[PDB]
Amino acid sequence: IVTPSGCGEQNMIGMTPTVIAVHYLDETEQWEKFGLEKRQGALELIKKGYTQQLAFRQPSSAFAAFVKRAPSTWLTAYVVKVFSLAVNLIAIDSQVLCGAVKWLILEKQKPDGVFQEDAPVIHQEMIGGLRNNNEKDMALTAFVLISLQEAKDICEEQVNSLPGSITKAGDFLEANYMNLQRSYTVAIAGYALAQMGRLKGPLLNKFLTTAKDKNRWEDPGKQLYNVEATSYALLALLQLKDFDFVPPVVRWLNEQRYYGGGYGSTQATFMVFQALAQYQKDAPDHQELNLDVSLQLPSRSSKIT
Amino acid sequence: SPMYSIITPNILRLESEETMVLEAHDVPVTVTVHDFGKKLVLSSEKTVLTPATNHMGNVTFTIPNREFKRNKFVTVQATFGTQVVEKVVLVSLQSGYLFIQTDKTIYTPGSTVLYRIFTVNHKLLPVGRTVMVNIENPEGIPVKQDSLSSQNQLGVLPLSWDIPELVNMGQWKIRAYYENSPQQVFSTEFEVKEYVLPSFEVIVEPTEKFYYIYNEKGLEVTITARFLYGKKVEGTAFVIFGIQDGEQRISLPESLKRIPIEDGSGEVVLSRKVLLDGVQNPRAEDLVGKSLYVSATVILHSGSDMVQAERSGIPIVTSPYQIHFTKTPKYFKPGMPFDLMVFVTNPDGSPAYRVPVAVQGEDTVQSLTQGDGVAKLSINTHPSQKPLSITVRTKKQELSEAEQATRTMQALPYSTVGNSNNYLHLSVLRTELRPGETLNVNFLLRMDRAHEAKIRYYTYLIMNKGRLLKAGRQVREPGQDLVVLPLSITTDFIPSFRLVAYYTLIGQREVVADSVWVDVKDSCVGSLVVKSGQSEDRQPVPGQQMTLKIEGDHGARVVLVAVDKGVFVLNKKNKLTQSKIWDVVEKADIGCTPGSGKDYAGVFSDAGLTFTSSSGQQTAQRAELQCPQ
Amino acid sequence: DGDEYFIGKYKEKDETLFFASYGLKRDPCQIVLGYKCSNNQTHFVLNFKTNKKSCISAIKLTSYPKINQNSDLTRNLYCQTGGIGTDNCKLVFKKRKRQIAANIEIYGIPAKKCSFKDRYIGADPLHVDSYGLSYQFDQEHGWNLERNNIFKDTRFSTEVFYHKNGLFNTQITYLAEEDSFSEAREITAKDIKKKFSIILPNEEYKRISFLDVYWFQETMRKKPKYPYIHYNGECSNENKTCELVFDTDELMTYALVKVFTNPESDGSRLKEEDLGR
Ligand SMILES: *[C@@H]1O[C@H](CO)[C@@H](O[C@@H]2O[C@H](CO)[C@@H](O[C@@H]3O[C@H](CO)[C@@H](O)[C@H](O)[C@@H]3O)[C@H](O)[C@H]2NC(C)=O)[C@H](O)[C@H]1NC(C)=O
Ligand SMILES: *[C@@H]1O[C@H](CO)[C@@H](O)[C@H](O)[C@H]1NC(C)=O
Repeated sequence: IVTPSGCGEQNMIGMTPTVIAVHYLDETEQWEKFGLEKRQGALELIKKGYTQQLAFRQPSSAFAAFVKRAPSTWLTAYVVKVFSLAVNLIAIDSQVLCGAVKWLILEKQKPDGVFQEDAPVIHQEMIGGLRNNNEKDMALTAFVLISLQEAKDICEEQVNSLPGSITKAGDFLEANYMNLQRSYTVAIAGYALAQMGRLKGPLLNKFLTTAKDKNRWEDPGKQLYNVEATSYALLALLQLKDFDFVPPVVRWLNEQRYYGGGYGSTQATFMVFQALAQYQKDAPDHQELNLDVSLQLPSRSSKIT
Repeated sequence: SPMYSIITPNILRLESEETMVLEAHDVPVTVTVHDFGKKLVLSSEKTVLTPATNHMGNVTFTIPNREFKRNKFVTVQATFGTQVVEKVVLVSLQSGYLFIQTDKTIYTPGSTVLYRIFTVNHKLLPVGRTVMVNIENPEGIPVKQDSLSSQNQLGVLPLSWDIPELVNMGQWKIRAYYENSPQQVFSTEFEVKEYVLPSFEVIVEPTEKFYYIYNEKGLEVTITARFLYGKKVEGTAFVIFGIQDGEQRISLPESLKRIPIEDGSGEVVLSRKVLLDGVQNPRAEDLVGKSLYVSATVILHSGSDMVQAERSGIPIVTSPYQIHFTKTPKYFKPGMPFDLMVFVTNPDGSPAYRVPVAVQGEDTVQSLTQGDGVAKLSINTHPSQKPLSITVRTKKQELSEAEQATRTMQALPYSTVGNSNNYLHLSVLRTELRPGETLNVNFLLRMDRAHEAKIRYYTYLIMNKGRLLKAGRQVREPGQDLVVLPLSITTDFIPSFRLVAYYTLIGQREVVADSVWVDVKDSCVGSLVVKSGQSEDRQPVPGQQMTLKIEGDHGARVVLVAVDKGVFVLNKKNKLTQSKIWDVVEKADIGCTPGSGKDYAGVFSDAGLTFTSSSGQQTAQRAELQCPQ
Repeated sequence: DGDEYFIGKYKEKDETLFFASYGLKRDPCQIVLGYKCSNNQTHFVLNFKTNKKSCISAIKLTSYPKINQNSDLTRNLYCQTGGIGTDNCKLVFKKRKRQIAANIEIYGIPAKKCSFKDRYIGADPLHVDSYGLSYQFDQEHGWNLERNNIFKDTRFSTEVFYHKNGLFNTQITYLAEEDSFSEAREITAKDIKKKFSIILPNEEYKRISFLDVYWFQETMRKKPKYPYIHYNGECSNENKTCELVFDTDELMTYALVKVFTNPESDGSRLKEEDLGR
């Protein structure tokens, strides 16, 4: 339970639990324990937080920490993604979102093919353990690619240069897949890469072998990576519909059982709960069952099937 | 402009028609239904409020869809020209009933089974939907399943099955349910066992249902056997007794008797000594709570037949009565008198008749009971806010003082603000209400003693079958303390109804309310009569013809079946009767408490009703499906 | 073993609509799942109409015991009112004296986003057609011959109409060695009328040189009535957008056109005995 209140980033860290709760209680409907007879109050708080987020917009058609703060790629694109998830759920101006996406396309497109966001991150409470600026470029390039993919179903016709940019990014990063050390960012980048189907063969072998002990995708420090790390692969394997390493993913998820919320809970928690959502929707408690039996007797000219 | 209030049913059932009561306390209002994130829009309605009509909106609409596959909610909102009020409610799936009829009760291998299915909705009217039916063997694994639709048939489905020649024995089951909601099922049982049809019937009966442990005559039973076509019988009978405990039976070998049955009449007597010696319990008082049963066998003088009859469940008790508090409000009334309704029954559950009750604390405060075994009493209050305990004791005459039943009950106070403390209760003789009669709801009232000349009216609602049947409005002029509602009881009120009333007072904000539970006589609203249109000369002869006369309402369908009366001797369980229908429809209501909760939210939410106000003076919510326990 | 008859093509991701087994001497049928049939000395017909939102994909029938007769030179299964793509059609089967059983299955796919272009277009459109038989040409003129081992029919002279597995065919003109494949176009059942047309481009290096049409339809009796597929006006170099117009006597349920392109075509190419009235 984290009340959505404060500035843009605090409102964001308070409202992504709203979305994960929305999905998890669309599968369960346990809103009773979301405040002890406070579900309507919680929803009202969520709505006022969303209204405050809208009020913090800028003339540049972007949302930041404040009306005066310089807009950035990561925060604005994340807000766009969440609103896209909630276009049919809450009052979302689709034209505003598409205009923001097109401004993102027309402004922040470096000729080098590597995208960078303007405002540096100061606090590590939301990013995680990647404060060091060593391989952030590839992660942000993958994030921009994911933004383009999600805008592909929303702003398909307004910008027609999307296939060319995607092809250029894939060609540039095709030989750069062999120059990464940290495992969880490799996992999320591979999930994005396979979201359009570009992860197979030896690339998949290096993907799997990157994790420690072939199962745990841990990095030095930030133990909250655990219930996070394999989560990425699951969604990646959700793109490949591979449920052979997903069970080990599940086993390593259950080995921590950390409460979470707050420190570093801005992308891992949403990703793991959406992954659980599609895992339960596609794979219920039961498994596939389909049999055909045919028996033939020596005294009849037909067979019973 | 001051306030706007919405009254809604607690749970709304999909694919039906529901209502809201809107009370502005010359404005257009609109209501709308949205899903829970936001699934476009479901429905909306527009209405206007007229001062000449006291500003009452009886807004009705039909709730639809196929996406509705745990439990889920829905939001209802309403804008009254300028201000919006909204509330979230639950949606359920139970959307009708299913009744199953079979021609016979016990079958043999090689025969055929013929059955019928009736489909009805909440109001008990014909409907048409899709149903599925399974047949289950004794172990549990289904043998045959099928799916059917009952469109353009007015709601009767006949079917058939054919038992094989080489089949198992015992109990078989039929299970049917709607296609939309597989969570709820309806079931029926029948037997499979080879037999041969008997020729006469045997009846065993005692003289007293109970058994007082202090009698020197023991227990006496009588035996009556008769042929099927009406003539008397002769023969010999063997009788034995037993003792029944919770899943346990003990046979007393010393109690076995042979008696000659002449003209169908035999007498058997059991004494104290045999019963005491059969068990290892010299202390008689340890026997209370254990039952008796008797078994008999009758043989003819020609050595041709053999019939067995068993009666089980003769209780052993020391008090020939019993007291209950199933339908008494639990929260008392500070200042104003508190009314109790006792319930007295025979030990077998049959309601008693003409037995007086009283209270040990007071004197001469007594009454009798009508045919339903219910007595009405009243008691004054302290009126200190300390909870009070009351006791009830039977005061029947011509009986010893040591054989009177009694019990105790506790009450809790009511939490008002500012000491308004206004209630409702009908001061009429609680008798056998009948359709077509009249009722006089007497508002026994006690406002604030200081400035009680400000209240102008009250609001009242009638609840039946989990829906708002009617909403009224009765006014009064300042300086009065008693008003009457002459209600006219119609046929739609069957089998029971709940009246809820309230009023609003200017403080801060005051709202006061109460509720009452009333019951009416039970019988089908229509009428079907079957008799013999023949001249009724003499008894018929095999192969003859006769005339059968039917009377019923216009434009109906009548289905018939004739069964021999020798089958019922072998197995006489699981039949169809109107009492079963009323029991089934009554057992699935919403509000299970008699009424008069702890406060206004309590009384409104304990009768399956929801009240929302523009000032935020709302009620709590519920998200389960059945009341506790 | 038993003989088999097909309608349509099967795919590994289809769910069954229903599956049943029938005897072929009882009178009348056994009513299975509330459906209707009719059985005579030389006919077996069935009525089908699904309730869920789905479009049918394939039908298959198996008969026992084996009999000495091939199953590709004539027609034995055909449904009379509907077809493939429409949610219902009335199957008709013609028996013999020695067939005493049948097994029937139907497959379908979700109604909204169902299209059949991914199957009948094949994996190598330049070398194999939808039937499966590969093309083969004449080395001295470079014009394809006529496949001969399938049920073929003619209306008048200089016309051809093939049939196989419930799929018809009609080749507009003759094909050359150096043709190329441009694209394919499909027409679903919601855009089908008694008479309609279709627009194709002929801009520069997209010159149309070959068109072959595949379509399902219905037949009242065993003798079909092939529709008129003529070539509106003349598609020369000048008129860039060229139209194809249909003229049907019975209602179809699906169509598919495989445009071929060749920049060298002058618009006219005909055999030395096809030409004079
Ligand atoms: C045994 O049953 C089959 C059908 O189950 C019979 O074939 C069908 O017979 C009907 C009745 O003659 C034919 O309908 C007729 O068609 C004409 C065509 O113009 C039309 O005027 C009418 O609709 C007329 O009823 C139908 O064409 C024919 N074939 C089908 C349905 O495919 C068969 O004749 C029966 N056997 C015998 C010996 O009658
Ligand atoms: C050919 O050009 C003429 C010019 O009038 C036009 O009418 C006709 O439709 C064109 N035919 C095709 C097949 O495009």
